[PDB]
Amino acid sequence: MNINPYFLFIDVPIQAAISTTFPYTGVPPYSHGTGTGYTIDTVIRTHEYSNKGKQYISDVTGCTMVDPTNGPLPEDNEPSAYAQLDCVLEALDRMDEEHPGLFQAASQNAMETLMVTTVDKLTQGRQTFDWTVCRNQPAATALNTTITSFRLNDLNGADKGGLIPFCQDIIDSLDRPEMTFFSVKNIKKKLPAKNRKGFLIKRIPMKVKDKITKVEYIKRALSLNTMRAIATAGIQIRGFVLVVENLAKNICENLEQSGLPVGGNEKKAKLSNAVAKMLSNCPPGGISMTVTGDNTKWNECLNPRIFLAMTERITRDSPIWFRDFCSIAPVLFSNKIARLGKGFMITSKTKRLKAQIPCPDLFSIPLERYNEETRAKLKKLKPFFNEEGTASLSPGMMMGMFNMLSTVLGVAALGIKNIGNKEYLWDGLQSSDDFALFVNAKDEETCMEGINDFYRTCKLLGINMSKKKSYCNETGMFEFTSMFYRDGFVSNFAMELPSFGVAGVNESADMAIGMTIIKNNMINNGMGPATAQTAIQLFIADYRYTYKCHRGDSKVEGKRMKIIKELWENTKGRDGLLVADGGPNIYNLRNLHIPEIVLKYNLMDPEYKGRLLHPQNPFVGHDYDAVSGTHSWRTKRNRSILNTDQRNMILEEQCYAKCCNLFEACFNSASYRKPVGQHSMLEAMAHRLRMDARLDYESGRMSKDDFEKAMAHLGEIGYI
Amino acid sequence: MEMGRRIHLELRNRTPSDVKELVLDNSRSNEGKLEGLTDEFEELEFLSTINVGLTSIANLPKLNKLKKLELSDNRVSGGLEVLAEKCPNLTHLNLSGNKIKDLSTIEPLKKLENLKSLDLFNCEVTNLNDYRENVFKLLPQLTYLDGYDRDDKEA
Amino acid sequence: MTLAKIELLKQLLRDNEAKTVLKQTTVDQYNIIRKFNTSRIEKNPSLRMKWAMCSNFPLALTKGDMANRIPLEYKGIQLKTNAEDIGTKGQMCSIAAVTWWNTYGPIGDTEGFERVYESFFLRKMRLDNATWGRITFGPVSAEFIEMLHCLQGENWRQIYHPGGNKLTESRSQSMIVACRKIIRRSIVASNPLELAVEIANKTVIDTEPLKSCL
Amino acid sequence: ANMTEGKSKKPKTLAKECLEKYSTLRDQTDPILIMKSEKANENFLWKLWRDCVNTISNEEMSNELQKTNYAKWATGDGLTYQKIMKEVAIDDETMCQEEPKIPNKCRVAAWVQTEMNLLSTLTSKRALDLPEIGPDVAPVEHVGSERRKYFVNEINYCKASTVMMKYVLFHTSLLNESNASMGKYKVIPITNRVVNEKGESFDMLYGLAVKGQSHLRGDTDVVTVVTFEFSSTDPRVDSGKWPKYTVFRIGSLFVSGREKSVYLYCRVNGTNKIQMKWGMEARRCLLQSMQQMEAIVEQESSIQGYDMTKACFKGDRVNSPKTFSIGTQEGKLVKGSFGKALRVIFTKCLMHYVFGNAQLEGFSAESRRLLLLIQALKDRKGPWVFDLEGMYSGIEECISNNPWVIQSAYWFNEWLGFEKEGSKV
Amino acid sequence: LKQMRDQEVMKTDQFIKLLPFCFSPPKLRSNGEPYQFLKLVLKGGGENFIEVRKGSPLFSYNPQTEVLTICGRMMSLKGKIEDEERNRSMGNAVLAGFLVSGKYDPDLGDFKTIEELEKLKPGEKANILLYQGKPVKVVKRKR
Amino acid sequence: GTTKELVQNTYQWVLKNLVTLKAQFLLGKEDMFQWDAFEAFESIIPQKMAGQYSGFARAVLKQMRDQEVMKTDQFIKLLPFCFSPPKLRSNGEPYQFLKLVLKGGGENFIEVRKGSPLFSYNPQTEVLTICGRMMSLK
Repeated sequence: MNINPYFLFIDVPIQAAISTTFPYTGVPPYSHGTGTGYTIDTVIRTHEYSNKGKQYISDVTGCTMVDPTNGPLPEDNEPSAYAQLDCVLEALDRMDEEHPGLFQAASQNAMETLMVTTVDKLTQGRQTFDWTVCRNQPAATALNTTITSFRLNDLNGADKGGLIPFCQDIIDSLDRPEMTFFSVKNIKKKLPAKNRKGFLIKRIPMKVKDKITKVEYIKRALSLNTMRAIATAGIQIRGFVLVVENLAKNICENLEQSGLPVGGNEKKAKLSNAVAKMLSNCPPGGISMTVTGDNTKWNECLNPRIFLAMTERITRDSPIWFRDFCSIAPVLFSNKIARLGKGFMITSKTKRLKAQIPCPDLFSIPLERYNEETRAKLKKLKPFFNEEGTASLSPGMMMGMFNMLSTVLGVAALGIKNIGNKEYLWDGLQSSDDFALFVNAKDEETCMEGINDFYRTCKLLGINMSKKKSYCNETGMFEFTSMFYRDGFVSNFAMELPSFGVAGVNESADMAIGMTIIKNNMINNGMGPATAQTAIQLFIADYRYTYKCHRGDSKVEGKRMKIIKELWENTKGRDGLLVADGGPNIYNLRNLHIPEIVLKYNLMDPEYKGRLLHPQNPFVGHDYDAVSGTHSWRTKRNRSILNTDQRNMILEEQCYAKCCNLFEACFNSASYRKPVGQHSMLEAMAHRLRMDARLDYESGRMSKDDFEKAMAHLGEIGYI
Repeated sequence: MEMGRRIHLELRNRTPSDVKELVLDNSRSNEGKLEGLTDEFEELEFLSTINVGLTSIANLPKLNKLKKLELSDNRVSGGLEVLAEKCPNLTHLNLSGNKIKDLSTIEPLKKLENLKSLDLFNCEVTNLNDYRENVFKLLPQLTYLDGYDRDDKEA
Repeated sequence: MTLAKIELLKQLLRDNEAKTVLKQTTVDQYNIIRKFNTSRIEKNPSLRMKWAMCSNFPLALTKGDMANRIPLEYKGIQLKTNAEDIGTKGQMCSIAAVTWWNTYGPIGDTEGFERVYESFFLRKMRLDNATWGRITFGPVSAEFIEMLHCLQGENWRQIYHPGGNKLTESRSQSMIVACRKIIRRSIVASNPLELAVEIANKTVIDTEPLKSCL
Repeated sequence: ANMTEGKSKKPKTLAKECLEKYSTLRDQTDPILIMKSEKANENFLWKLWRDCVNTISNEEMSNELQKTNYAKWATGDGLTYQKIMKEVAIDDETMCQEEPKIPNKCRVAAWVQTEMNLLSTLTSKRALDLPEIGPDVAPVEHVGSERRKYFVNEINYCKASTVMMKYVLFHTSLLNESNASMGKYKVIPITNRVVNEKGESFDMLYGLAVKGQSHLRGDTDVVTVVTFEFSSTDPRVDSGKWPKYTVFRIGSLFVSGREKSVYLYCRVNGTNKIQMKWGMEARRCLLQSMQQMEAIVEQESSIQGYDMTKACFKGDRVNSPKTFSIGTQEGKLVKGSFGKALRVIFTKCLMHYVFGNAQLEGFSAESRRLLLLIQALKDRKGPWVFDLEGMYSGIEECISNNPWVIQSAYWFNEWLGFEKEGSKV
Repeated sequence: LKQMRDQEVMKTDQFIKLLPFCFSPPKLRSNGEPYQFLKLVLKGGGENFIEVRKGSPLFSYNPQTEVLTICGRMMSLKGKIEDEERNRSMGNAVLAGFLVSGKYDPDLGDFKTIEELEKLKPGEKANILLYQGKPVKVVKRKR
Repeated sequence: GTTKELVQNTYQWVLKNLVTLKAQFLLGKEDMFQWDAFEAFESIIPQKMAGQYSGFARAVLKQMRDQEVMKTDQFIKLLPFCFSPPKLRSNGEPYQFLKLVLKGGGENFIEVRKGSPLFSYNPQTEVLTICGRMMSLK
């Protein structure tokens, strides 16, 4: 009997059968390498779909620029980035007329939020491209480095605290003839280390001051570095994109078509409501069709100039300063420069050699030495390449940075609802990459005529529908963002599942975080009761393994398990003991939002309650919900190097190695005989030698003459 | 070496009805048969045929006393129903290393009722879901198999 | 030899730099250089704590009478360390120490604890006084959002009602549910009459038979 | 197998005891080579295995190899190219970029069908022991508990569960060994803890594996590990199944008084820390399969207004035990209980996780659209396609060399043929 | 229970532990011999298991104080325990058709799993383990 | 030495001087069975039962000499066990066995019928695997 798993589809609808095909909503490790080649291909494709536009030379950054907007309309079904401004303006006009007082209110709310916001908001983000060092650093570190450089350059926006002064100082820094900043430089090492020679070589960083001309800083600020996001943007762009996205979110929240920022069962409600609404107003005897459309090269076709036009149209009645503030982001994106990453690698098999060619030296060697695909890619990329290992890139959107504005543009495309006053009405939903289109007509022929008209219209707006990944069927069954809807039933394609291990804070905190994660997964991603209970079981298993807190009545052995077993033997209320103390777990679906301390309080032993919740215990000392007890301990978090200046100047003197060598013998002869606790190493040596001489004389290793000689020398030391 | 040489060595040039067992191993056969064993045989208990290149079971004396038979490392692939008409008194069956395609090949053993142990190792039929259960409900007379019916005993 | 080390130390003291570094840098500072010399930071917090727990003294400890109350050793198991630490500027304690505190530690007074964390106790009380109903599958309020994980799903709905200080009809509120269970036990079993009467006769609401309450 | 009371012991001691029980295999010094890889050297692998067993059988607590010679020379760790300054490469004319080794194209592999068939069978041992949960009160909790009971009862002893547990445990041990030992070779036994119906628990040893050094601190950097796993299957039967393995013959075991050979499949492999994390997370196949089964049950209940768990598993008075079309027997459809469907789902999820590469995920993502269109066709919804050949090209772009992808394509073709021939009725 | 009754090794702990399981109709093997087990699992999995030899969280016995522990609750069995009960410690009430005859003899070999016990033949002696550090030697019996 | 080592050495001593034992076998005298080499072998057989093994081996070897022809592998396997004096049944017949257990139990066992982890001779190629080591007998 040869199994055939696909045969399940015979007895089960495919929508349910393929539920949760991918356990991971993130990124796999085996995805096609996103290196210099991938970014080169991305820029090549971005410039390829817009090569019929206007090509010119930027007078600021001196880089090639391509502008496809208002360019010739496509004559082929291939992707096109030529979005006419008039069509976009008309679509925005239609949206505004349909929703009176929407753009004004959204712009007002966005500007008020910007006025009340603070620079600290910029720290909530993923890896950010720091320009001072030209790398990827955490948001907080990047913001701190930018602030320090601004202070060095007589720019103190962060001092005022507001975000508006910070962005004003950013755009002012874009005007300084020379920009001075701090940078980190690594220098080799010569300090001792015991492997076989008491000598090792490493890298130590130091802070230095570096200055850059105006054009260099201008190019650096617009740079987009690469680490399914393809690149990250520095700090000079973060505030403006934040404001523009807040505006777009304010607009979208009141757009019934927008599929964002819906999350949870609200998504299912929106899907079913849209289907029901479209079916209700279907013409008597007409036909309703549904397209699960997808967009190819979504972010490689949208143009920053079109986003600038959308921002200008939306904020047509708003203070001029806010209009400029909103416009600062699209103009920055329209001049974005991509960084190609590390570079390539070329090898010689005959001599068994290999080397890494960095981006600036990409063209330093004949193209014949690159494989076919890289040769062609470099040949095509030559015009859009800079001498500093960067590529000019005017068009494109390099994945998600204006997702809300993309959704707004898609909703505008969906809001036309008719072309030529034909016998079809279209509508649907769209969330920043994917759209579901519902069209009502008389016969399927007119429905497909309407679908064709919608395809042409979105082409006019620069949105390219995917013919190779889209299909149409009678309304009632479709998909929308990995969520299959079928005549009321709803299923998910990919659902994130709890990862192995505890959260990584502490016993009570880890338990609370795990339970709240399970609860959130149930609420949002739609995890069934049995799956949630199994997740609880797995989390308990992992927690017990990590904290070595198996059941008190178990037969396992461990350093902590002996005390756990003794406590279990001495305790009467064994149902009230916490899991961390080998007690029984009692968590279930109905009580996934209650801390275990509160759950078990009524069953705890009063003596155990006092010991556990002692107001002054030595462990606690000085989101999720838990109880502050003896299980809220803190782990030692102290590493790296402090006292950097003193340590560096000491290590750079000379005699440190001799001190280490003298220390090593005596204080390694025994595993631990160090009077540690801030004792000066000289004092510890004096005490150690005094004790060694005492022991030598007592055992007879030394005569009285050597004894007295040693005590005189030690007398000169000062600790005797 | 040939089946005849093995027959002569085992019988030592005596009457056919003098040995209740045979060892036909490492013997070349004409087109994959078991010649050299005449139908005159009347008493036989144990059999052993390994590396004989037997491709089919169509030549075998009619018998009523054999209880064990051993076939291995052969490309035989065909119905075994003929065993019922030739000797429906088998108790130990060994097909380890044989070449059987699907479950249908072992079907004709249903009509035999005295079989208690059947062996099928590294057989193309052995790599299937519920092959153990499917064979069991297909041959109710079977009391043993590759060795793990319910316990472990030795032949 | 003590004399050899002594003479070498004197010779080293002849130089100013060695004398200065030995006078200022402490034994605690000596460990720091070796760390960065051959150690650095790691990632993957889930595994980080897994490694940390297996160590001897991963837990920070406060300084005070309570900290010194727990012993250094217990049945051949170490708990904490005497020498001061660098980072925490205090003692460090082993994981087992916590368990020791939960077993033989001083017994404090927890009076008024419910008041401090009253919200969680209110949530637990509301959950306890729930009256769960039916569960209905697909078609084909401040106190309600908190439990939403157990009320509504993609293709199912749980009928749940809240509670809170609804005391007064205690006895009644008891008998009904008890009686309900009896029926639930009798309907499934064949000939429910005798079994139902048997269970009803042998049930007591904590002091008295169900018959008297009914 | 080595029956134990149930105590937890270090892997080194467990491997030592397991080899002591099967002393004959441990003391094997003359290898009877049976098959060889195209590039690997049999002598080096055998000497490395001998060093590994010597280290396992010694007395020192550490599991660290001391004869680094054969370990270093066997995994090709000395053949890595030396990096030179970029300036020399620019000046040099013989240093040129190498073409990408695109995956080859392969036909249907018959061993994937056997893998799926066998991993879905019920063995005599189980390797799952999950903790307890609080008492169930709400009806939803009761439904979930019943579903969990049925699921675990069905797939407790399934061989797929044991294989998954071995995989996750081995990857967890590999990740742990990389804690502080990065510049040294570490021997790691491929062990497992198993429990049978009678209740007695065994500690199985499936072989050893020596992990090399990763001087670079990066987490996405391959650290070569060579694994020697025991087996009872002669590779000569399916020569095409093992073009990448080096196999010896160590000895022979006795189970029912009968001698069965034992081969040692030795293979070099390369994986990074992120791959260790992926292997550790590979336990998510349990939740994945449970979610799939729960979606099936939820759909069945949504047809009605009440839960359909017990009815679709055991059957009530009104309903009948639901049966699923499992596979094919002599070219004819065959049905089976919901338990078999659950086991097949679990095996499919486990194989998807194990055989996962970019090709597999892309193929699944596009077969999603193809399957949805087929479903729309089934429900008489009159589907329309704009560029069908575009979808077909997108799907076929991923069928190059992955065994799972190729077998999935074969099964999809078979099922599509069955649907076509069954839709005419 | 029948084996315990026939040859007087009546042990209160084993009797109490194994009495409830005797309801269901017997299901013997094709050989006509009763199955063998090490621990009997109950519904709910995990902790819900009764150990046939040493003790389980659901059932444990302390003969030093003669205390019975059921699901974490402790009781005293004074008056229900015979003086000679302790001497016949455990080995005569852990397997069907097996009785104690000696002590740990490394020469006979290591402990034998239930798989080998079930396939054993009468008159053959084997070794078993009750719990860590308390092995015993038993012999099969026809009765 | 370990039990496996003792079995290996005893069987190797038997194999090397095969001519002497095979010649003494035809005569049919107890002198050949009372060799010094088997004394150490006597240490690796259970004392309570070694005599039964010796009696059974002696009986089977006598039957071999009487009512059949040469069979080297079985003679090899059954020779070493006869050093200890026998313990015949009460009636006077020899005890019958098919699995000779050895010190250490478990794997340390010889199989009378075909072979075991310590001893297994395949005639198809005439190769004798002893304690995980193959000798040739051609």
